Amino acid sequence: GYSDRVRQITLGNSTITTQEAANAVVAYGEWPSYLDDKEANPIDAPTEPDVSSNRFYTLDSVQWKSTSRGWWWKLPDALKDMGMFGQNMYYHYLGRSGYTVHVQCNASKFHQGALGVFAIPEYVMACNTEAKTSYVSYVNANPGEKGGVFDNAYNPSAEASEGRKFAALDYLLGCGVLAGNAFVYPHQIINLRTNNSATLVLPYVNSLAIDCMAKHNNWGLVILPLCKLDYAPNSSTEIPITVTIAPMFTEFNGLRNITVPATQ
Amino acid sequence: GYSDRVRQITLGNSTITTQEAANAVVAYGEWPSYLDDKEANPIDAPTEPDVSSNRFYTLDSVQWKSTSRGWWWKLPDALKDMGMFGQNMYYHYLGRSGYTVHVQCNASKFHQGALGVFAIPEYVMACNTEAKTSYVSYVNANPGEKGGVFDNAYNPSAEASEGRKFAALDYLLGCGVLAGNAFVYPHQIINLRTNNSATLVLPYVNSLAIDCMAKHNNWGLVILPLCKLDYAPNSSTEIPITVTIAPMFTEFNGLRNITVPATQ
Amino acid sequence: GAQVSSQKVGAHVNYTTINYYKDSASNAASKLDFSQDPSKFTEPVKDIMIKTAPALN
Amino acid sequence: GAQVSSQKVGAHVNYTTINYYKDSASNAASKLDFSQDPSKFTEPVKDIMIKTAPALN
Amino acid sequence: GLPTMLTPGSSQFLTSDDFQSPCALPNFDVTPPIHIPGEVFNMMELAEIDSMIPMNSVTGKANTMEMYPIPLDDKGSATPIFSISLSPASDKRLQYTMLGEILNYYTHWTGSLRFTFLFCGSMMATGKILLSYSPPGAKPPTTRKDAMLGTHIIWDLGLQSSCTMLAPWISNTVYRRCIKDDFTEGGYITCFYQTRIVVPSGTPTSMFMLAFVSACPDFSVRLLRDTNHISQRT
Amino acid sequence: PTAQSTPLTSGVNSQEVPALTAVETGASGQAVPSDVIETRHVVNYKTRSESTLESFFGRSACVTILEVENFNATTDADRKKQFTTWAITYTDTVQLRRKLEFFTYSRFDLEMTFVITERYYASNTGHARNQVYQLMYIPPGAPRPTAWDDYTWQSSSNPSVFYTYGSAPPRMSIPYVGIANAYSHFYDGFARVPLKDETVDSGDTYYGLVTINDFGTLAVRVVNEYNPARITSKIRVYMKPKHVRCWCPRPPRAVPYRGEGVDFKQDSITPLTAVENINTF
Ligand SMILES: [Ca+2]
Ligand SMILES: [Ca+2]
Ligand SMILES: [Ca+2]
Ligand SMILES: [Ca+2]
Ligand SMILES: [Cl-]
Ligand SMILES: [Cl-]
Ligand SMILES: [Cl-]
Ligand SMILES: [Cl-]
Ligand SMILES: [Cl-]
Ligand SMILES: [Cl-]
Ligand SMILES: [Cl-]
Ligand SMILES: [Cl-]
Ligand SMILES: [Cl-]
Repeated sequence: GYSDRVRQITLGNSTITTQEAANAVVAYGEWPSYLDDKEANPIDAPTEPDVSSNRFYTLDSVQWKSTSRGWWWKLPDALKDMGMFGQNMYYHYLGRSGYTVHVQCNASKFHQGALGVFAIPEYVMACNTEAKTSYVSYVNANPGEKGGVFDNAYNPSAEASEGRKFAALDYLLGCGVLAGNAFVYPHQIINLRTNNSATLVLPYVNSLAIDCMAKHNNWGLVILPLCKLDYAPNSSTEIPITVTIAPMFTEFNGLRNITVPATQ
Repeated sequence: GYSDRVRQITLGNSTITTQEAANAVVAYGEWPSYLDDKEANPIDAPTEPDVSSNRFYTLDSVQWKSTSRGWWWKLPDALKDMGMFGQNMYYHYLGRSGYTVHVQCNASKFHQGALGVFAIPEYVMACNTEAKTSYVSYVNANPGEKGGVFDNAYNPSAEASEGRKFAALDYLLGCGVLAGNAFVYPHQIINLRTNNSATLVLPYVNSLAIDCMAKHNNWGLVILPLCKLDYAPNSSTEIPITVTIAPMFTEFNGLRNITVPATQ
Repeated sequence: GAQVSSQKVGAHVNYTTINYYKDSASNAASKLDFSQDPSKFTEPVKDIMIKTAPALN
Repeated sequence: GAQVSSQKVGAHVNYTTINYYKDSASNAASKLDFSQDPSKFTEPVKDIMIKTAPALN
Repeated sequence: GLPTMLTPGSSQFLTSDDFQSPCALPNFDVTPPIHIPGEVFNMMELAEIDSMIPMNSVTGKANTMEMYPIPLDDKGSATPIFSISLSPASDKRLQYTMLGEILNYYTHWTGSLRFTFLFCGSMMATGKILLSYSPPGAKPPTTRKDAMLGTHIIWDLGLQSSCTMLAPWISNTVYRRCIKDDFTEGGYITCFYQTRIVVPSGTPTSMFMLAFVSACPDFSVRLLRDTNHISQRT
Repeated sequence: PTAQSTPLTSGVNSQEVPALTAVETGASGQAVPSDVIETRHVVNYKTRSESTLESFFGRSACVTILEVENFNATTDADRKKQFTTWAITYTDTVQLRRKLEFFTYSRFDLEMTFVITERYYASNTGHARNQVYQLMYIPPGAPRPTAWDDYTWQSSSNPSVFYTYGSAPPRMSIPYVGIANAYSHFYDGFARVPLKDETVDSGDTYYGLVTINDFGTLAVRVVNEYNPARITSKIRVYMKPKHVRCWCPRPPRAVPYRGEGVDFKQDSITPLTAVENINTF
């Protein structure tokens, strides 16, 4: 009866079902957990918001077209405006979180295409000016739930001031490595003939027990079309990709007034 | 190996197979049985015809169209002309029976639609004149294997004599209750994407141990299109619905000359 | 032949019944019967369905 | 199921109660409850105050 | 006083009530009982006694002693000898039998009915007679070939004078109503020559039988009611 | 016995998927909150006491209003006002009927209660002495009165209640009197089989419970002879099912009744009020 294709995930007041899964990945074989006393750093009693924040948040959907080059998000950036998770994140200097990432993309038995879904620790990307190095604005690095897109062309700006964004070049994974090697990162593939969803469970990953969520993204989420969307009756068809992410084992330290980041 | 979708039913010399079932319903959780001595009423040794009568009888098929409003039968009326079951029914004053009801409707992975299949104890329906109440002819109440159809309009007759038939109004289940509540009755759904058959096993249901089958129908069988048949290449396509019913644990009392009901 | 039974609790407790009549039809209301089996209506299926398992395997 | 209890004394002494109804709401007045704890209103202080000691030391 | 509270029904006179009441003649010394023959305990004891059906209550015979004897002869007609519905309370011929009279004090009846026939021809008369009970819902039998498909007995006339045909309890409902009622109809009792009555010369060629009805030990009645068989002017 | 407590549960990441099912099976959804959210422990002390059948039906409901009068009657029409007969049923009113018709079959004893009220017809015809009422239950077959003072009211065998105006509402219990093993609220059939080529008329025959039901007749009179003052009376009849069992639940009546059957009325078959939009909170 039980199947690698059929899964239920419940966190807080939220449940996901899938009937065409392909198992689930636990990044580096490690389930998320709370911070042990023997690895702790800040000494204030932490906030552990539990079900208020540790629940599935669904981002705005994106459209997969035959011409799409791919999509990226950063975490916890993508969830910074999500209910009580966002409030706990911005009221505290420090936060840590694992995640359940659920990527959703259904089609038909007559569609074809394959998405690589990669969870990348410290997903540092190239800037878009050759007048400077490491020259990216906070606003362009932290787009929130809209994330960003890859391009198949690199056109760095004439003026340094116009190039303060990522050069998200697909085949170099936006960071000077070949995209074919992205499989060293925790991943699944959504191959439309096989599966309609990817599930990645991510532990907290950092060189520290806990860090400034508003300064630092622990994970990149990359969705690359490895094989282009094709549908014989309409080559210009679009199918949605929906990203749903639950924080897990969230813990916050250093309560004060709320952080309100710059928007320009 | 064994599956909720794959079933064989053998009664007497008759077998049904299905490879796209959805379990089977046993109405009110009770398998049919013979009448116990401690619940018996008529004292003559009963006839128990067993395999001669307790076997699958296939009715004339009906056509499901995008415009169909639904179908009804009564039991034992639908089987009154079926082989030795019909003969045993009409040679005796009294009879009782359970049933296996098997409703058959296959399509393709590209068709869509959903049939509600309901077994209704004492399925009393409205008459089609407002000059009288409870004004239905025996002939119109007892159509036999052809059954009847629902309508989405109520047009009661000018003259009482012209309205002696059921006002089988679909959304009021032909009896002044909302069709959405028909799920309180033993039921399955044939949802073309999921299943191609419904199986209901019905015990004898009555306020008596045994009754006059020629006077009284114990069960109604209702098939309602909950979601209309749709097929993109031809919206005017028709797919058959086939009803196959086996009497079970049949028992008859009060043998005499044969009952020949009025036909006009 | 007095029956002593628990009362239904109020804001904050036995009561006594004697039947005065030779016919049970004369008696007051039947005692609270908490019997129920919703599954005969909500799950009247031949083959057991385990909630955590697929409904259709 | 008769309850026998002390009466409230008069000028100069048990009484009998049988409950006739299946609902406690039907019952006569609750029995005298002499419970009291005035200190929850008259002395709701965190630290014990001994009458003979200074209130503020 | 003991606190009390009057309920609905207070002060009503229900004619089927069963209460105590003060005696108008206290300390009265009743006449001692003695044994009297023929004590009755139950009206169903009386229902089990055979009484004669006025089977031939036709014009000119109704309300005469000639309403009882059922005409027989040696002609061997295929026509039924008598035909009657199993409506023991309401039928024009069964309602005035002892069983019929008892049933008309009740609303509901159940059980088997016994029909006993006494042949009153000469000793020299022979014959075979078919007696049939057809449970309802089919064409009422008017020919022997339909009657013999039902519950029946072939009675050979001889030294044993009498034959019992049973209408066994065969009903949808657990009780039938003591009125004419389609829902609780009981079916059809008929009678045909199986052979014919044969007599030698110097013997009557026409004769009679008597039909009796009684309840079986499986028989009971309920729901006491007033009869429609007694009335008075006001 | 209480309604279900909620267990303490956290999240899952599992091949166990209680959120998905297939209602094609004829099974209702079964999942509970602990299957699809993180739950705290909540002890549930609450009971379903008031939704037992005995609790649901444990009320005296008005089932009819009868009329009787007491005056010097000189015409046939006025003589017929001195008593009334009523075929006993629950179908003259809608409220108890609709509750019973959640079920196909029932078995219960009956408490019957009566409320009797009077008024003076006129002011210029003097006064009236306190009236006694006779309510006589006439089982099927027992003779029905044709006058308020005929022989039938001697009631040797029929149960009668004599009620004195101003006294407590009269009341009696009736056993389960059905000739079947339960009462039928619905009967999909006829009282007789019409047969091939019979001369019996098939054009004016009825269908369903009305062809087979007969709970007898209630006959009511004022026992008193006439006063100069005409008195008009109403008798309200109340029924409470007690010691109740029911079988085979049904959707409840969604549209007005128009008689003793399941028939509906063309101007009254639109119970839903249309919403402005599928997205209306
Ligand atoms: Ca002090
Ligand atoms: Ca509980
Ligand atoms: Ca499931
Ligand atoms: Ca849970
Ligand atoms: Cl969206
Ligand atoms: Cl955002
Ligand atoms: Cl700003
Ligand atoms: Cl066909
Ligand atoms: Cl047919
Ligand atoms: Cl005909
Ligand atoms: Cl009198
Ligand atoms: Cl008087
Ligand atoms: Cl609205």
